[PDB]
Amino acid sequence: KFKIRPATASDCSDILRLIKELAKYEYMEDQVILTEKDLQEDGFGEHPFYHCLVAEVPKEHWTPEGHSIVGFAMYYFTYDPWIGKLLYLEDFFVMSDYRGFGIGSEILKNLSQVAMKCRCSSMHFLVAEWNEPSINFYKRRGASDLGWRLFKIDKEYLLKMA
Amino acid sequence: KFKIRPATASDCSDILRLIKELAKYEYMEDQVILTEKDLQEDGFGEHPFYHCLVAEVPKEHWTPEGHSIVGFAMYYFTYDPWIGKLLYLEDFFVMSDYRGFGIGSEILKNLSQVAMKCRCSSMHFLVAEWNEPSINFYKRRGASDLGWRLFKIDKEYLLKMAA
Ligand SMILES: CC(C)(COP(=O)(O)OP(=O)(O)OC[C@H]1O[C@@H](n2cnc3c(N)ncnc32)[C@H](O)[C@@H]1OP(=O)(O)O)[C@@H](O)C(=O)NCCC(=O)NCCS
Ligand SMILES: CC(C)(COP(=O)(O)OP(=O)(O)OC[C@H]1O[C@@H](n2cnc3c(N)ncnc32)[C@H](O)[C@@H]1OP(=O)(O)O)[C@@H](O)C(=O)NCCC(=O)NCCS
Repeated sequence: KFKIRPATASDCSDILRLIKELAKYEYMEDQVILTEKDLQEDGFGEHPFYHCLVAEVPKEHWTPEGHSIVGFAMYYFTYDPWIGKLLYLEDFFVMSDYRGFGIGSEILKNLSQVAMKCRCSSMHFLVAEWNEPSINFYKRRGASDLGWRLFKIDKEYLLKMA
Repeated sequence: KFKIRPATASDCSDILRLIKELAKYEYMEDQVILTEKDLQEDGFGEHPFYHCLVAEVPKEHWTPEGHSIVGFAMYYFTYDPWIGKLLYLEDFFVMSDYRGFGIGSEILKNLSQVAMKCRCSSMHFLVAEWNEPSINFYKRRGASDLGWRLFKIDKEYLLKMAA
């Protein structure tokens, strides 16, 4: 019905499409500046900066536009000074017409295996307070709630400090 | 006076000490379940899960207990699906007796050099919202302030799903 597997270079175009689809639930699609080239260069070179799992369905189940990828998860490893290695889930999305069949659960299942393989102590991720569905989805699977502010110094200034 | 250089498996004992001295300010130096072994394996094994810059002072300026490492920065690369790779500064600390001389600024110049090398579009990090001097310390360096809820799925549960 569907296969959850590691992403490949040729999946990048599908990954970009879903990232954007995910940005429509935030009403900021125009905010995505990454291209298929950036994704290939950043995820499939010598040193990947991210890792991806995708959901591929059979031909008689592709989208009308002809896409074979209907879901994905983007993640990377982070480190915590107190407990160590963590698996950080950055994005997680399943297209509308492909929800309810267990794709999301299968993806989380593969993410858990990647985590145990990493010897990671936990998997962390963000969830919008207003997206109850995703909340109840994660809660039923062991997730639990976990005063600082995120600052940013752009290249502009970084280059100056250098 | 001082020198900032990348860490080595040898400095892990000192990195741990600084991690704990920082946690002390919150009386939570017992929350640190990490040991020198972990930092060495996680940091200098086949795959580095973090990177550290240490501040080293000459024997003339060692500490009462005789340590040459008076500060560090722990970082790793992250990714944002909208803009790309970022350099994420996880921890940044300098022993109290040693701040004010320019060690932190030196560490930031190096992190900046790493960010330019990675060709990272930005460096993210957490700042205590209530901390005014800190905020401005960063705002003076080009820093600018940026309803989500942080969740975690611990090991027990990950093991359930993975089997
Ligand atoms: C949360 C999300 C990422 C998980 O992906 P998914 O592929 O659908 O995942 P799964 O197929 O394994 O099932 C997830 C859930 O949908 C719920 N579900 C399945 N069929 C459903 C239906 N017909 N009506 C309402 N909920 C339903 C399930 O109860 C299940 O959560 P639970 O096992 O913790 O009770 C995705 O469902 C989503 O973006 N949801 C937003 C809200 C929405 O589309 N509603 C869910 C209807 S299926
Ligand atoms: C934040 C921190 C890392 C900065 O490092 P540091 O060693 O103090 O770094 P610096 O000495 O370069 O601090 C810069 C300041 O010291 C003084 N300073 C630095 N070099 C100087 C020089 N050559 N001449 C005169 N003053 C100087 C200045 O007032 C200067 O502030 P400015 O650069 O905005 O004008 C350090 O204060 C610390 O570890 N924080 C406190 C511990 C804590 O609770 N925080 C950790 C959470 S991140």
